Amino acid sequence: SGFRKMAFPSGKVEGCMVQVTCGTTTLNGLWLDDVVYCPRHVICTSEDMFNPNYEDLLIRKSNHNFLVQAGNVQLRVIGHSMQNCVLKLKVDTANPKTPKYKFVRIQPGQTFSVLACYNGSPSGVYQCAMRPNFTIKGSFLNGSCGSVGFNIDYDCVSFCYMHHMELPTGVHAGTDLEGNFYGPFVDRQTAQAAGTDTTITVNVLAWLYAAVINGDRWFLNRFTTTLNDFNLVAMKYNYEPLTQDHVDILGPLSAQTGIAVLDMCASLKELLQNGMNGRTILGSALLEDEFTPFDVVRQCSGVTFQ
Amino acid sequence: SGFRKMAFPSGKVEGCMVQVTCGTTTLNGLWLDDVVYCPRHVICTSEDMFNPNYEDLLIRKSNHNFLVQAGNVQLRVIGHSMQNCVLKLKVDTANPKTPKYKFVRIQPGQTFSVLACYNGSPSGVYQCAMRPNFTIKGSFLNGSCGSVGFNIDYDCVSFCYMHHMELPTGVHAGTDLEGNFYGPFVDRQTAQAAGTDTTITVNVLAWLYAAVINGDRWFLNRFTTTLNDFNLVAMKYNYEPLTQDHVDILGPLSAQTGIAVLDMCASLKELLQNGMNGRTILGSALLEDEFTPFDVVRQCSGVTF
Repeated sequence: SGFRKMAFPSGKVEGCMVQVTCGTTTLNGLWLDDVVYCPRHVICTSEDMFNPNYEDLLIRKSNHNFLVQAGNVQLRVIGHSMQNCVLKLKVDTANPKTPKYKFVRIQPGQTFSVLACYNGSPSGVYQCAMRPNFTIKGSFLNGSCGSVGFNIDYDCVSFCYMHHMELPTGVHAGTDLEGNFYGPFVDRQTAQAAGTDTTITVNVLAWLYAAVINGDRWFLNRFTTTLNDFNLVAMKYNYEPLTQDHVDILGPLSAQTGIAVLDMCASLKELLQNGMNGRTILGSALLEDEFTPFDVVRQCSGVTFQ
Repeated sequence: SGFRKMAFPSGKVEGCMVQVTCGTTTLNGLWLDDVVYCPRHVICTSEDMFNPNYEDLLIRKSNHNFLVQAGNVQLRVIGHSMQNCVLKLKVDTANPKTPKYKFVRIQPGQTFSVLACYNGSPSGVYQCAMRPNFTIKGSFLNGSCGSVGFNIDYDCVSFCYMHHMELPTGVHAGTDLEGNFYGPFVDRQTAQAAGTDTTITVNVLAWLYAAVINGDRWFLNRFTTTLNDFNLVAMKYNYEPLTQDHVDILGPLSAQTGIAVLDMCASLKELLQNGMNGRTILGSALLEDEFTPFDVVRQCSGVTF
């Protein structure tokens, strides 16, 4: 039994983390084949960041202005290029530890694992979720730029995030591996803020499904509700509106458990209206929204008696 | 900024996970050099898990039935012994991916990362804590036996746990890498009752220091209490007694935040008697006791490996 917020084994990503130094700035880079991917603001100074002209500043830089370090081995940059907000550095030797990979762009509400790195070396791994405001509630410090987010399916590592900056509220923003930011954010020292964040309602119900599988069931009631009568009650507590695809994606869990989707929503309303009465669901006094229904199936397993 | 329940990088441990198949029973092994560590009940069938005479069942076991596989390669076992509750198979090929390692036994209250494996393939990594009742609140399915726990210091992987069994309440019991079970448990799928689980007090205090660093300081009071009067309220709330050795460990955290160790104990006494009044500390309305003082310094400093 048991249920934990679980990350993927970070082995295949550690074999691709290098150290990129341009001038006085040092962040992390992703070494795949003979290319090193890193945030493009590595070429800027603290004064350039207030209004960077990335095309001009990259024109001035040369190949020998980029020190790529794979631990103690110097990596020779034989060409530099740019793609949106990601700098691509061609090197002489291909990474022998390159895994089967693919670049993907996730949707808000999904989950992935972050390998926090500093100076090219890993510090830890945790499980994140792309929030509806296209931010992540990560754990990053100075020098953590270049850290990547990923999901591992079978043997393929689906890279989906590259850290870039932290917002005034302490949350984090980044890009996909093709250089496109998640949200309305830019890599410029300008006034920026995360939008209003809504709770991922489809994830909260999958979390409540995992609790019934794991024995916790005090929140279950005998009453019911309708979708419209639920979609409006949740807006007072700032939850995402439950779409039909959200009710449908909670299907495999509904069959594994035997509690229809509309029945689980009713128990959620009582917990938002009258609180949890000080009790705990899976050891959490709050309602968790960073488990996708796929993560619940991947961990709780469970069978469906067709 | 930010603060997450963060697990160690599992790279140096994945390259050590192999598969061990004896009979129809298959679990995971730990390949270090030319020795494969795994729970000894790989010799047991699912029916012989009630009360097995392991030494007798091992006397009738053979090396050619001991299958060890790393990926596609099959490892040839040249010998086998038994240390307490752990099988030690001797294979021919030394593990080339062997990291600098060490075997340690941890105390109640310490943390470590668990690498859940199935059929020798790692599947997930998460941070866990050795509970005071010597159990762990882990996530294990059928086939997770042999999954190991570990910490990392410098380049040395400090192995400290090996999964063996699941208990009735859902908690899990295991041994160190020398075979000795943690707590009053045995490798027998019988009625084993985990004792009363108390709360790790020093880990909650360290978790409060991380809250002050990350902009959560409403619970900080001006009152002060003694170490004796602090344990008074703790015993009535099922918390471990805070010894002087705990105060000295919280020293570096006390210096960084300019808050006295006992001043934080006064902030904790109010949170125990009066709750938190619908407030959340670091995004949690419950006191988190699975963050050691080192774990707070490790995350808030960006310590790498």
